[PDB]
Amino acid sequence: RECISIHVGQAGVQIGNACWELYCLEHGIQPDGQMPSFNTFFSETGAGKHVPRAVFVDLEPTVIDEVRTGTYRQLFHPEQLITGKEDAANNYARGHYTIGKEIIDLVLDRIRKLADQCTGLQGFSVFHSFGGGTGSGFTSLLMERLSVDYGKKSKLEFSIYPAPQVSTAVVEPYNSILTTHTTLEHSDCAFMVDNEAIYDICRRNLDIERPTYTNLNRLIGQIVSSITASLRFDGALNVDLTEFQTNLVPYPRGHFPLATYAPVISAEKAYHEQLSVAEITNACFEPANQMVKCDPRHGKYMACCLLYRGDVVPKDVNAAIATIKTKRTIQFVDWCPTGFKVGINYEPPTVVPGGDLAKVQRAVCMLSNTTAIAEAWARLDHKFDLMYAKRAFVHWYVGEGMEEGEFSEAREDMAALEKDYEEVGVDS
Amino acid sequence: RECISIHVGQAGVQIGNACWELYCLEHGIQPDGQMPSFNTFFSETGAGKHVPRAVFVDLEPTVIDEVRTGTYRQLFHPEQLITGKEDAANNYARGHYTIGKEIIDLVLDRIRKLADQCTGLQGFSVFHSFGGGTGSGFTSLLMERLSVDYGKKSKLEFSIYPAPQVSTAVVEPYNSILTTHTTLEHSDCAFMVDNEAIYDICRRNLDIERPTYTNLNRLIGQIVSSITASLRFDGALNVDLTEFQTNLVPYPRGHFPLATYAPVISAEKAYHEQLSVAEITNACFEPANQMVKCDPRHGKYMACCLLYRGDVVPKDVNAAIATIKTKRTIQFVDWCPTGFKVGINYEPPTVVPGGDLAKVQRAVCMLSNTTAIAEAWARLDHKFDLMYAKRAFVHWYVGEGMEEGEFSEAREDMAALEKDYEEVGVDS
Amino acid sequence: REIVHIQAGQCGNQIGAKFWEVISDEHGIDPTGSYHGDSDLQLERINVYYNEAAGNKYVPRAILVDLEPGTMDSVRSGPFGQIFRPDNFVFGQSGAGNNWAKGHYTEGAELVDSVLDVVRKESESCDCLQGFQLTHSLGGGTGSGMGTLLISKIREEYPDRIMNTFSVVPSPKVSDTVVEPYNATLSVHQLVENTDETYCIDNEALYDICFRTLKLTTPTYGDLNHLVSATMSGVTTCLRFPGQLNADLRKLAVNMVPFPRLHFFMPGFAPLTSRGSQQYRALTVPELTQQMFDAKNMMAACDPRHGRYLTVAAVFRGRMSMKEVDEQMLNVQNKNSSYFVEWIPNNVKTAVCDIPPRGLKMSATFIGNSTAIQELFKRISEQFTAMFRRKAFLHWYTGEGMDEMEFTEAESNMNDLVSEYQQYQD
Amino acid sequence: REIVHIQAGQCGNQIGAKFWEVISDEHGIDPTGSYHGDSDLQLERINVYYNEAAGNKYVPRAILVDLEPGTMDSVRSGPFGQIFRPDNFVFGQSGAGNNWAKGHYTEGAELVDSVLDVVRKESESCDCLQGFQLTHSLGGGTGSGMGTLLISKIREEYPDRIMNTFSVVPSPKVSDTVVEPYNATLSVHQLVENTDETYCIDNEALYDICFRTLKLTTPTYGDLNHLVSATMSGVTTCLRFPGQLNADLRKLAVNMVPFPRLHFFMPGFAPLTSRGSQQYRALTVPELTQQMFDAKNMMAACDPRHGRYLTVAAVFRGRMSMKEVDEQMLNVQNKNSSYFVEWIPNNVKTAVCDIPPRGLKMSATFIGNSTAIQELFKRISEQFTAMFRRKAFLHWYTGEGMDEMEFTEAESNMNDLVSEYQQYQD
Ligand SMILES: Nc1nc2c(ncn2[C@@H]2O[C@H](COP(=O)(O)CP(=O)(O)OP(=O)(O)O)[C@@H](O)[C@H]2O)c(=O)[nH]1
Ligand SMILES: Nc1nc2c(ncn2[C@@H]2O[C@H](COP(=O)(O)CP(=O)(O)OP(=O)(O)O)[C@@H](O)[C@H]2O)c(=O)[nH]1
Ligand SMILES: Nc1nc2c(ncn2[C@@H]2O[C@H](COP(=O)(O)OP(=O)(O)OP(=O)(O)O)[C@@H](O)[C@H]2O)c(=O)[nH]1
Ligand SMILES: Nc1nc2c(ncn2[C@@H]2O[C@H](COP(=O)(O)OP(=O)(O)OP(=O)(O)O)[C@@H](O)[C@H]2O)c(=O)[nH]1
Ligand SMILES: [Mg+2]
Ligand SMILES: [Mg+2]
Ligand SMILES: [Mg+2]
Ligand SMILES: [Mg+2]
Repeated sequence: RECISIHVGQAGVQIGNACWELYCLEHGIQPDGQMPSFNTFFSETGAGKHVPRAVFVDLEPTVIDEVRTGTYRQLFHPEQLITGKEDAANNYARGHYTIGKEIIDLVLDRIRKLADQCTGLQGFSVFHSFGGGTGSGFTSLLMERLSVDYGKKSKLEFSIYPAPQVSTAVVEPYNSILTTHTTLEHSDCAFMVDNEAIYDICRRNLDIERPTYTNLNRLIGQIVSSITASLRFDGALNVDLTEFQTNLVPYPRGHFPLATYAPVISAEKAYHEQLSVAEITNACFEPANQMVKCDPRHGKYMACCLLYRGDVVPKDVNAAIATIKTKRTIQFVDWCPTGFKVGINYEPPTVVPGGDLAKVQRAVCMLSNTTAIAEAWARLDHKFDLMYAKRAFVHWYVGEGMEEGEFSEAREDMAALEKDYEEVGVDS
Repeated sequence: RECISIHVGQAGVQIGNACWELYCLEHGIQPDGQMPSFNTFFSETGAGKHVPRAVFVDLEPTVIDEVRTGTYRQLFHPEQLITGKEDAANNYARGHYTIGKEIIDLVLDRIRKLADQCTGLQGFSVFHSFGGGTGSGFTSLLMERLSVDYGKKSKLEFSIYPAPQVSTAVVEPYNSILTTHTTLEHSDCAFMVDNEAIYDICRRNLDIERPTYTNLNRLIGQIVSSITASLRFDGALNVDLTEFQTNLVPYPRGHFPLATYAPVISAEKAYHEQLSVAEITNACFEPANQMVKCDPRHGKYMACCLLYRGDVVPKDVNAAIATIKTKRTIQFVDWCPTGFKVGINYEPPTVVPGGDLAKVQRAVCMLSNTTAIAEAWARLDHKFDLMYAKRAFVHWYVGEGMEEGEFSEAREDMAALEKDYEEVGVDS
Repeated sequence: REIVHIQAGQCGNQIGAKFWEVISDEHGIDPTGSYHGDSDLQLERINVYYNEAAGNKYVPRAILVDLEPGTMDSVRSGPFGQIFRPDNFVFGQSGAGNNWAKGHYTEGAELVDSVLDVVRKESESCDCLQGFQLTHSLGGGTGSGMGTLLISKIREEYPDRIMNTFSVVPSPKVSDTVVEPYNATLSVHQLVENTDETYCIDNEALYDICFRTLKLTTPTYGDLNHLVSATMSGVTTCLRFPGQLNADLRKLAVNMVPFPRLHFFMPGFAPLTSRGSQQYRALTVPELTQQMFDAKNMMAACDPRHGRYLTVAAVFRGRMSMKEVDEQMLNVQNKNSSYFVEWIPNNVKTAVCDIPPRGLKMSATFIGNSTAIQELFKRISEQFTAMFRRKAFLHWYTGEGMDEMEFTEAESNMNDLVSEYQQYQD
Repeated sequence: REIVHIQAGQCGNQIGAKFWEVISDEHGIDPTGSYHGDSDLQLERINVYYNEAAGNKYVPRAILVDLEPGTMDSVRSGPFGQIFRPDNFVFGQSGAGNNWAKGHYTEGAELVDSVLDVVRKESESCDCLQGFQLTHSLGGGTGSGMGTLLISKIREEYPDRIMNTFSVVPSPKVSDTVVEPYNATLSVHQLVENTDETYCIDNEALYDICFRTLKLTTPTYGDLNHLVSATMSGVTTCLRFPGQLNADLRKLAVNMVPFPRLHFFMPGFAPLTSRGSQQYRALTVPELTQQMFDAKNMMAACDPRHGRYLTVAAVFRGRMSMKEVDEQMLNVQNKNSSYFVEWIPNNVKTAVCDIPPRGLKMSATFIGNSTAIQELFKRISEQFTAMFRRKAFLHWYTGEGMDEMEFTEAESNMNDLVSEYQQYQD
């Protein structure tokens, strides 16, 4: 019943920092590993120290060093903290090939070591970003190997969705297009969120006009914990990760369920307001709490999964579902009946001490696969196209051995993906 | 069994301030929402805090800020307090169109959120003023949307009637004429009062020669509470808001029942004097307590509703009615028999601590639809005409996209309205 | 929500010196720049005129413009010259010399580009501008000349913002420049159609008030510009602070302008009497209305009862009843019905603010738009014609390239405003 | 992971004198060589620029090169000249005299072998080089002449390391050497294809900034080279220190070069204003972005809005939100869309470091690659042609064997860069 977390790149690792901090908060784990009390994620020592079963990869020493100098440096095993010396430079060509390919063997052997520590490997999940060099480059490299060795294990990916308006990486389209090509075909499911959309959540629901990544990742951590800690904890409907895959992936392509999370409420907003299960789920179908800037009303739904924490009675859930099925404007694709996975954990929602979110007594996470995602690809299509037509920055990949045909090909694979969304949109 | 209050503009909000203060006084609600004890208006939290189901709209931060810095800032939910940055400038053209139309979507979504919080929305009422930019401009904009979404719910409006002698808004005729055009057709019933008439009440019955709006709105609040708090409280004849509409609106045009309220008595005037139900109702048919400067003896009655608080015995009421039907000079229109709605609540009348009105043991509110209202329109007709003939101030509307034909049209709609009053006056 | 102010000309710079002083008084801001007040409101709406710079420093949102460093220096040398940042001092070197052509047409024109750049920088610093205000003299070279040029460009950049200006109007008795009516004529030609509204201040009238009701025998321009700033500050504070009525500048503009071209105002102010009588005065709304209506308390050398009143705004500061205000305004309308224009029913409009000016219990600002204003235009136009025929000092102006036909059109335009006042005088 | 820096020419040696000073400031390293800081980070990534010698001595990984001992001596005589080891002073005897031919082609060529040997010794001392940086003048004899020669050999030895250089570009007004455009032309001919990237610094622009925004009336080259070092140090510290974004120099190079030949940069810097205004400034991300975009805060005498922007890098130092940065950069892209090239979607890229420069809360470095750069090349090429036809001072150069056809090709190559900027200017 075990799983592995993999943190690649800054985004992967810094999100991971929040994630493991939250898992410590879930059980009262001390920075040194001492836990007085979740062995699905952790491995126990004779001292009662538990080791989070995870791998941290950075090709630049700095971020891992940040871990190594922080409080959780005692928690993590030195072998889990893997670092190279040089970067990918925002560039798949080095991340996947030239540079990252050198260290990956080590990385894999640490993974395999942990796989041998697992007794019942259920699977794993990889945290990264769609635009970066290691964030997406190295990441896909890893998938190429992991899908061989662990072909039957859960291969869930979580990635930051490139913001349409702000991006620090000029060749991000190129990176992301190459990842599509290589991740679609290897991964089982990839989830993503938009930091821009999140900012809007922070300013509207948390009332914060100063979000940093350390805020943004707390919110992400909430979502992740709902599906990682609480799915291993007790509930009414205990849903596994493999079950998630078995209930969220409808086609052999990928699919890309997007996250939505409600409650996201400031402490003051929690006052004077009573949420019910149904009210929280109402919020879950509002564009306003959509974690990716993509309009839910534009597309049609294919999948939807609702996962519940704390004070949730199935009775209320059932009523809530009835209304979301019938009251809303949620259009859905023919193919699908509304079999929405309901996970119901008794495990209460948790809050980070010193965080922004209010203590809540119940909480709902929503995953959804909508046809509007093709518009996200359309965004990438043109951004890629523009660059590629001019061949701007192309020498930074070509010099590492990339082929122009390959890039065209990858775009075409994306186009095919868009076409399949088109297909799904056609009802039948 | 729920309802929504909407406060638009200063007039709407400052009156609302008095209204919600009175509701707090009705139940002992603390500024923080803590109530130790009316859930038709309020929504309950797990802390026992109740939130007044209302929306506050101001396009200028200041008045809402006044709320936000006062004691009731803890009572109101931050989302209920909606503010823009700029004003309508006394001008429908910006209030309804150019400016207010930008924020209204937010406003509506907060309304809809509350509508979803309602379980049995009975309806709502809107507080504003006939002359202002947001007071009437924005207001009608709102009605345009609310009448779609909530077509079957109560749409009661309350507005300040432009004083014939004092007005601070030079284009008030123009504003009010445009509202007629758009409110007549959308709203169900609009009530109004004249601050000048009220001043006369304050100086003659309360003996106060220094009324401010904070006095004037207390008196308005009294009237409103009689029809809002006490209609949800227990009585002999428990009358609902929908019932009010069903008992006050005779035609599909609008109608405009005017308020009259007796008792309005200073503490010293209460001494040495014993009011009965009948005596209070005698006062209700006196011009002297008419809240709008319009002569009750001039027109003919069409509707009349009497709502009773405290120590009222139907027995006495019946006798009182007999005498008002037969003793008075109240002429009434043929169409109507004297079916005057009697609401009889056991709920006692309440008084604002530190207010001007005396503690009374019983109280009567009167609503009435008289043909004399056409004279009020006549006032507007000429005021509008004068300006419009010269085309004074016209550029302040034209520059926002208003049409001259439209203004003519709106006047004509008013003329038609006057003609319908003429019609009703003709007995048949 | 915010306002930018630009001062120009020796007049404008010295008026602004008092204006900003007062604004900081209103908010408890020290001559050195920091906030040391004591009321919530004092900081609450400070944004309209100040940028808070790091360290709790407030920067007045205004540009000081001149073509002689020495005037600027004298401004800078006093208290509140330190609150302005160096970047708000935009100036050249060599005067204008009270020459429109230099100011507008040629040399001053050169500086305007640097001024405007700073304007742009400030427009970005604001969240949302309500408008702009400029202070200047109508018969001056930089005051009107260069100032006008600037206005035409600002309006171009921001059609949707309020453009108003207060300006010193050549008094019948004290003109300084021989061609002061010429400069004024040219400014009408340019300003009227490039502004939303302009205020008419007559120094002669001001000197009469200061002795007539205030009984003072020593004023200087700083004392008279205090009175000017009282009216300017009166207008914007309400917009800033909580009140009862309708406190928006644009709405004021809407209520005061019945016709696209006739936007000239006569400011007045109450209470405004000597200390001796202060022991014999009563403070009521009728008291303020008596002072407001009285032509002698106008700051413009006009006579509203000679002309007809198109629009009247009565702005009140401090706690007053609504009733009393309504009734007294009605009474005014009633008793002075012979001066009001019949086309506008209830031509007297009000605005009410609950914050009194520091040191007073109550106060009121009178703003009027009468037809009487045309008399000032008539005086100027006439004087202009005489000079026009002789070309007095026009070699200076034509020497800098100003063409006489442009001046001819300017003359017409003055006459047009008069004829339009006649068209609505009836 | 490490960088080697080589300074050459009187310019380069004096710039480096400030550069290294700053780097040691950043890490708390004393002028005598030992570490006396106080932050973990200060030692943590020190490796990129220092070798720790026995005794907790830090040796700057750089070579000081000249052909006159006296300049070297003056460098050595100040603080931080003691931190450099004697072995890093490589120099000859007898100038170059600002003669490319001497520097590159003949005499200076002789010294280069000893320089390179030391370079090799340092390349071995490093664990893993990221790259090399050189500081020099484009129109100088050793700065460009000898320096270029060195670059061609270093690149040869290390194709896989970053080769960049910062160089003083002949300002339109102050050329010292009559054939300064000639030397520059020759350096383009050699450098452009033998470097990964080069930065364009104009002293004239720098002198304008120091008075324009910094309002200073006494700068020297040390004060202007401080500004230069601010940009240089800005770049590498992020690479050194923990941040948020992507802090690798090579990645910067990748994001800023769309085409193999067009790698010229316009550095700029924020915040960068006088102390007076510092009391009136607010420190926000938009504030930095306003200073970064503004052409007057560029250190290159170009005008980015004249040309088109190919790439923009915005590097931030200190704690900022990601949101705010993202939004403001987007806004920039949006509002200045008329200058950006349409082929590159979202042409503004960012990098974020969480360590502020000592003494400031925040700072930002502007790096741009516009087409406007071509204007500098055009000025030089033109001036060159005139001289070329006359052979001014070319007897000195041809006397040392430099052939005119090589110069002819150099001229073409300049023109080629301009035509390629035109090819992507569109
Ligand atoms: N109420 C006031 N009027 C003033 C003041 N200073 C000047 N003026 C009036 O303004 C006009 C003369 O103008 P200025 O000093 O403003 C001329 P300015 O410096 O704008 O331009 P130049 O031609 O470049 O000198 C004139 O009607 C003076 O009589 C003042 O301080 N207060
Ligand atoms: N921003 C700066 N530019 C400088 C400085 N010193 C010189 N220069 C500029 O550099 C060029 C002149 O060059 P140098 O002193 O570097 C010549 P160098 O000593 O490399 O070689 P020689 O020909 O052997 O003298 C020119 O554009 C000067 O104007 C400086 O300290 N700062
Ligand atoms: N939510 C979130 N997004 C982040 C975080 N850090 C970076 N990102 C986003 O991820 C992308 C940045 O990737 P980089 O940091 O440049 O690169 P990397 O993927 O770590 O790998 P390299 O390019 O080789 O350094 C941008 O789109 C950022 O907005 C973080 O802590 N949280
Ligand atoms: N009874 C009562 N009447 C009020 C109050 N405030 C204002 N009024 C009246 O309502 C009208 C004023 O509207 P304004 O305050 O100018 O404007 P608004 O309707 O709030 O909206 P804007 O014009 O955009 O500011 C006048 O006729 C006033 O006499 C109040 O508190 N109570
Ligand atoms: Mg990284
Ligand atoms: Mg208002
Ligand atoms: Mg002057
Ligand atoms: Mg030298």
